[PDB]
Amino acid sequence: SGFKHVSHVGWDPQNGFDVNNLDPDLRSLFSRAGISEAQLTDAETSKLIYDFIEDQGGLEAVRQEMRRQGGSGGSQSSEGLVGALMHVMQKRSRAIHSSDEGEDQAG
Repeated sequence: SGFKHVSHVGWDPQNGFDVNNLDPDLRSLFSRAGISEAQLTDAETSKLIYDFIEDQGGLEAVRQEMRRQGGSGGSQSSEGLVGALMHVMQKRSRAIHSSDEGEDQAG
């Protein structure tokens, strides 16, 4: 009782997620959720993101469910876990993968 469970993701905390070597199953999820590689490579967003894969049953559950979520209802896999992750992404409060070229909130 009270045992910990580690998900075999193998993501980097400094570099972020290996979007360059991510699986078409899990990588597709982030895309469906409107998550750009910039967020997958961000140490901050990377942490909250991969953590979601743990709630979905781990990396194995993602690729696994992605296959199971491609038959029931419609046919396209996305209407489900993608909805949850979409919320997790909102856990940043103001995380926007944008570039400040000359903006200023204060005026």
